[PDB]
Amino acid sequence: EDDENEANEGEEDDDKDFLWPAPNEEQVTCLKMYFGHSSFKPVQWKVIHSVLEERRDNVAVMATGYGKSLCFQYPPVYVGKIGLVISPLISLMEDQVLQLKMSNIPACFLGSAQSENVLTDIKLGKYRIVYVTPEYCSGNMGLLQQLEADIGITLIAVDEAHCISEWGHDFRDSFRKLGSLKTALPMVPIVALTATASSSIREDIVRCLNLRNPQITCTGFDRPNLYLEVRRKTGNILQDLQPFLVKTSSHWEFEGPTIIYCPSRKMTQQVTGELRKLNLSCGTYHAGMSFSTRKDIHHRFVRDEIQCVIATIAFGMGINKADIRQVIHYGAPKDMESYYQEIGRAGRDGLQSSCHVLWAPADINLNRHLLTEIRNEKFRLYKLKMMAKMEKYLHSSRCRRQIILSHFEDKQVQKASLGIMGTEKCCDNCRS
Ligand SMILES: C[C@H]1CC2(CCN(C(=O)c3ncccc3O)CC2)c2c1n(CC(=O)Nc1ccc(C(F)(F)F)cc1Cl)c1nc(N3CCOCC3)nn1c2=O
Ligand SMILES: [Zn+2]
Repeated sequence: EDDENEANEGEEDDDKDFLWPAPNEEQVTCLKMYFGHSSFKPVQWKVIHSVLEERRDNVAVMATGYGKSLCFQYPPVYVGKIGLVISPLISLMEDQVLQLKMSNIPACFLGSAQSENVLTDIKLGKYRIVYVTPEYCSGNMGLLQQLEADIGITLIAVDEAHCISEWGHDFRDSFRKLGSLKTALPMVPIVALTATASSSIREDIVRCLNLRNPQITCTGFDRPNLYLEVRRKTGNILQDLQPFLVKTSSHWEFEGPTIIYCPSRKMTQQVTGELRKLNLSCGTYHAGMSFSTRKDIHHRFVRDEIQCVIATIAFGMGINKADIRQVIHYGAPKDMESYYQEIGRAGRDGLQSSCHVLWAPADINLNRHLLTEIRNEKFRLYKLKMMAKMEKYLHSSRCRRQIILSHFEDKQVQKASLGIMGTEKCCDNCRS
């Protein structure tokens, strides 16, 4: 019988079309053969590609185990070398080793009692994936150095990585000496995994594991407190933003802390100018500004001395602010990936927030003419596909939450979202 009906008339859209660079044919064959999947989710590819091609440290926040294991199991299987998984979760490690064996991936649990059986075979390069406790790993840095020299370690995964922080709710003394991994193995990337989206605990993990410029990702969350809306521009900045404003004592303000993302530096200045006329507490943020001025706006926003930052998408990576009540995209966003990163900064305190896109078909990020100028065929086609996916989202009458979760998240996240989805607080299209 037919197992899916994903194909639609008027589209040749695979999940691979929205990955940069594209997975090659052997990478797809490997994924199918050893993991029984046809495609990578964007976050899975971000982690896998950063490990394989850049040897980059990662902190991967993953709310659940749905789609998690692929990020650290796939790279060593693809290159045919060795990946180490450090975890205190014995039963889960046993379950994953058996699943790998049943997929014809040579994997084992290494510990003191298991060493007589597996250690010689690990040293000779017969295992793709080795699971160890932090206690065992801490007394065997010599072994890891030999495996790096003789085989080459694709990555070290540290699961329950929040256990390294004495400031968290689940501290393990066993994790303390994992700080030595980067000293013993400076060229081996670490993928630190945790379920906690706490910026405080992320900083502790990066410090304690000595991670260098780690790629930070955060997935598996439904974010029921984010309301999504897409609305047409009206041809006038004050006309467009007036609906978001309330008059208080001869000055106007937003409901709460607000970020307005604009495509151009020019537009950030234009929008700031119109809000300044209303004596609204706001500041401009773009790369054309000085280091001190940018640093000042950051601190002032964090201290609630300004209510609104009008910014390019240069603003956001350095802000851990939990009470962002409103994100406005003033102009179509660059693509769905950037849009996802930007709306994800809203309502991290878990209270009701709104994310509005104000767009016109004439917006710079819907202009195909700028993309036709791209002479690299592969990059041109990717940029056109990303613009088309963004345009399809903006134009849609379907649930905005369903579109975003379908693209970025494991299907399990959609099952958790069925409560918020279709209600008055989900999105503009669910309210109608
Ligand atoms: C988007 C990612 C990336 C980011 C962290 C990385 N980042 C940086 O700037 C950054 N980079 C480097 C260093 C430090 C940094 O801050 C951008 C923001 C982040 C994400 N998420 C996930 C998410 O929101 N998914 C999500 C789910 C549903 C919906 C929808 F459709 F229903 F509306 C939309 C989206 Cl986008 C996330 N989720 C929670 N929460 C989960 C629930 O508890 C509260 C925190 N926080 N959070 C995040 O911070
Ligand atoms: Zn909806």
